[PDB]
Amino acid sequence: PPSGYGVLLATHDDDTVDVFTSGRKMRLTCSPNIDAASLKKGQTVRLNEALTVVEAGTFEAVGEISTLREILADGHRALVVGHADEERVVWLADPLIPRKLRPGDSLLVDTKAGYAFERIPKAEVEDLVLEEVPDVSYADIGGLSRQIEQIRDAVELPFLHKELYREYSLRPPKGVLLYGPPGCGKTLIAKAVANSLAKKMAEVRGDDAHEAKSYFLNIKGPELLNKFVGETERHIRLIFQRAREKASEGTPVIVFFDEMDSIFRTRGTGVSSDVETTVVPQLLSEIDGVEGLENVIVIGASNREDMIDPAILRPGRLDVKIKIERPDAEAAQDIYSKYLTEFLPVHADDLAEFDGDRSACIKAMIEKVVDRMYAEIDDNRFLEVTYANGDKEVMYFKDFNSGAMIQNVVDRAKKNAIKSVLETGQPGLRIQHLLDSIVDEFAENEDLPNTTNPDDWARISGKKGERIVYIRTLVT
Amino acid sequence: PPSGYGVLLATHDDDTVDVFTSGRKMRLTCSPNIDAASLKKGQTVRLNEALTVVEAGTFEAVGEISTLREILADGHRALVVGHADEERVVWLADPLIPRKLRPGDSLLVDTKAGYAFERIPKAEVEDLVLEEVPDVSYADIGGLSRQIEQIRDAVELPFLHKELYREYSLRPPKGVLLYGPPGCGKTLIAKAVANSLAKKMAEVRGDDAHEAKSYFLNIKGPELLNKFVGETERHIRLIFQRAREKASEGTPVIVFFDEMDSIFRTRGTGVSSDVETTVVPQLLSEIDGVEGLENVIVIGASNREDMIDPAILRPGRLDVKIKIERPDAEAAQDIYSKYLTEFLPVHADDLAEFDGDRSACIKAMIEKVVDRMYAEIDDNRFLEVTYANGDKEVMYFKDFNSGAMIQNVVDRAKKNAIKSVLETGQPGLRIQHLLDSIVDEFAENEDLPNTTNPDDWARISGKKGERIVYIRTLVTG
Amino acid sequence: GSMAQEQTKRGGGGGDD
Ligand SMILES: Nc1ncnc2c1ncn2[C@@H]1O[C@H](COP(=O)(O)OP(=O)(O)OP(=O)(O)O)[C@@H](O)[C@H]1O
Ligand SMILES: Nc1ncnc2c1ncn2[C@@H]1O[C@H](COP(=O)(O)OP(=O)(O)OP(=O)(O)O)[C@@H](O)[C@H]1O
Ligand SMILES: [Mg+2]
Ligand SMILES: [Mg+2]
Repeated sequence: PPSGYGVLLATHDDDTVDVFTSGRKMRLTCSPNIDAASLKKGQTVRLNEALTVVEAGTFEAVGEISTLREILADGHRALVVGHADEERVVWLADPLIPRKLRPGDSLLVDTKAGYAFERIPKAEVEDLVLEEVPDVSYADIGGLSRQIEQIRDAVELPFLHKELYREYSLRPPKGVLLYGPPGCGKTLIAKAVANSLAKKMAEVRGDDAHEAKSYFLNIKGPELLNKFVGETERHIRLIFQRAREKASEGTPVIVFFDEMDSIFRTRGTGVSSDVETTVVPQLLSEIDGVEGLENVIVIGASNREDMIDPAILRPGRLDVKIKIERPDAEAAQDIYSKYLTEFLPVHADDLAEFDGDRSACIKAMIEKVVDRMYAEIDDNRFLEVTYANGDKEVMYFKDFNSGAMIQNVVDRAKKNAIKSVLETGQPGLRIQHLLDSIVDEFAENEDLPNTTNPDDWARISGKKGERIVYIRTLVT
Repeated sequence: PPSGYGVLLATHDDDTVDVFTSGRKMRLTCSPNIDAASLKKGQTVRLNEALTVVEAGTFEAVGEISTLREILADGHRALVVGHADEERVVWLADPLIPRKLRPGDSLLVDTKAGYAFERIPKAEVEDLVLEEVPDVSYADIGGLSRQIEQIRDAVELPFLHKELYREYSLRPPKGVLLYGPPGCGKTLIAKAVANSLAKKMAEVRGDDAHEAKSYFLNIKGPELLNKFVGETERHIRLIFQRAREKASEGTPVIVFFDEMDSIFRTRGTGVSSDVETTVVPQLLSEIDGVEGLENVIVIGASNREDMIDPAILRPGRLDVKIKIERPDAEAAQDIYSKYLTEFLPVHADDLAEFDGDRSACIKAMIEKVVDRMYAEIDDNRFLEVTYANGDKEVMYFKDFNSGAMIQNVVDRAKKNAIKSVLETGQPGLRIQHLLDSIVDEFAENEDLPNTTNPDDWARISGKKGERIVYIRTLVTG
Repeated sequence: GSMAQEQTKRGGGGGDD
């Protein structure tokens, strides 16, 4: 019953095998049960007090990890550097002699034995950001059809028809940018494309969730910035190496950068710090250089289109610049339909007029509420934009509208309904509740604007030809 | 019978297991008195002179604490670092396969065996976020009934009634913005909310002591600033990860950004500083990002909401906006009633007019002081504001009342009463002391105004419709 | 006199056993 263990090193024609055991190298004879032909270098074997190899086993799974330095000419050995800058030449085991063991890979190794087995880095923490795949799909996004069509053509279409693209000698777009006013739905598309990619990977390759999620990376913005000089660039290089490794000309890898302005700037706008002055060239070289990413798509989302560096906002890097505009009446109706589901409880007062037809009643309520909020009445007057020319312009609450505001209004209406059912005991959302929620929201978001706001007024000022000099809230 | 100890590694169908003993891995059988199937990976087992398992013990060991980097894909091994920047792959023990393991958490490990037996939680601890539970409750705040009701509905109501919200498919708010003029009371509401949450965690659930301290992570504006590149972002990520991991279903965790105005200024504003273009994006990404908060409410108090970045004030990140208004006559009466309680010593001469009725005497004194503060006389004429048209609007001290001012008036009256006790020997409180305190405060606040002052134009010029072009101090002396 | 952040550079240390 008491049996030892050891590490196989090499094989000979004398039916003998070299085994490292107890800190010493010995040569031993294999039992007749085991055949030496199937043995491979680095395999773990079982020993005994009689010192005979009895059975082979899987390779070692734990130990110190050492960054690979270089691959020797023979191919059976490689130079690897330890944690404290110690360099050793170690044999390469069977599994490493799949993806080539390219230099710069921290290989799992045993210093005493002198053999390698595996590797990995910290960029996987990005994959840990998307531990839960969002369940929102394209069916849950309303008011945007051309934008969804473009984003599907940029990502899903090239991989849906490989032969047609090959015949026309067309490659999938290298990058996609999404820009627009806050709350217009950029992150919704950003997470819907990730959900679709996860579904595709689950249905095509395998049902395992981790591998499916491994094809989407979430940067989160300034997560790359680090304390030490030259470490953020190394992190970016590792991220792009990880991206290029997973690509196979039929499996896209989507690296999503959120709030592009956080880490990318014009290299001169940095006042307190100029880390972007070094970060930007590294990413530019990674995206397009002597060696270019064959099958990697970079999706960036930002709220300040102009503040990004011109080099990034160039064809060949960010091919399609999708613009998401503030919802109009039709988009508002679509969003309300997406939120005011048919299954929500509705008061019998509302169903009395429409014989209990829930769908027709909800559609009529949605049309009434969107008409109420999209009304050019003196009660909806918000601001007076002036210019040097003098063409004073009256803006309404409808101009500063987005899907987030619609969701907030629906939530407030639901809260009012729940308060009413708690106090009185009659359930059901009412039409008057939505109107009250609208006016309360427009009252709550009244004293927001500051002295000067370059958020969305720059475009209007350029349209009118003159710059804004005064704005006032026109209430009471 | 001397019996040794070893570390179990793995189990096999042959009823024999591998044990790390004396620095070597040995495959040994199990005695009939102990079940091999009941054994678990990374278990301290007992051996003997014949090298046979006789007992299995708890996962107790002394080992170095290593910072977790990342769990492997197979889910059984994890990468850790050391003091000398030494990285190792270690199998996870049975308890670590329990809360989800996260990077940056110290794990007790023995490098020789490479097993992480447990996770040390106190190694990664933050005391700056924790705040002492204040004594102030909802009953101690007056004049803000609507605001208190609104904040109650925003915070406490969803967690008390979860079934109804699930039935209506409604999620709790993901942010509250309390904003207003100085001294009107915003930290007080935060203290009341923190105290209510402490009570809910203490008596409703009864977990243990110090559990109330764990919730309501409180951070001030300047606290997050550091001297490095990409270090404040690390603090933001750590605090949001802590809030996410501590919160459970129906369990509310509130992060208070007191003095929101100073930090998180509008991007592109401020030539001297540029930290905003880095701190604000991290906050915008953490809240309502690709991966969203589940049961986290972010409360922000600011005297300059206009200064806050427009991207964070939009719905989805700060939904419920609550504006604190300056007290009116009824609010002033309520605030005075919140301070002039019946336990304060009252002079016998003070109670003589009402035959010793303390409640009626206090109510009458409160009415008198409120009337004195809210009387438009030459004594209360503070400033005159002249617009472009030239018309003058007279602003009194009543337009600059605040709960802090009322508390200071009461404290000054108490100090004057104690001075009277020390000098003349007559105990109690006098209404004339309150009147004198009013006069002293309104005379002291005469030199505060300047050519241009904040917090008044946004509330005056909107109704007037004319830009404020001059402010003049009224009669002096 | 605009306030500026910093990025440090580590120095290697010699440790045995
Ligand atoms: N069709 C729609 N258009 C816009 N917004 C929608 C739509 N449907 C739902 N929403 C709501 O709008 C909210 C904001 O969307 P999203 O998170 O995509 O904007 P965002 O990318 O955060 O904007 P920013 O990054 O500028 O802050 C979401 O929480 C979502 O519930
Ligand atoms: N009902 C009330 N309304 C207003 N203030 C009150 C009330 N009750 C007591 N106070 C007193 O008002 C004082 C100031 O309150 P608080 O500290 O909340 O102002 P603040 O919000 O910090 O102002 P700022 O944020 O501009 O500094 C407190 O010390 C408190 O004792
Ligand atoms: Mg977004
Ligand atoms: Mg305060």
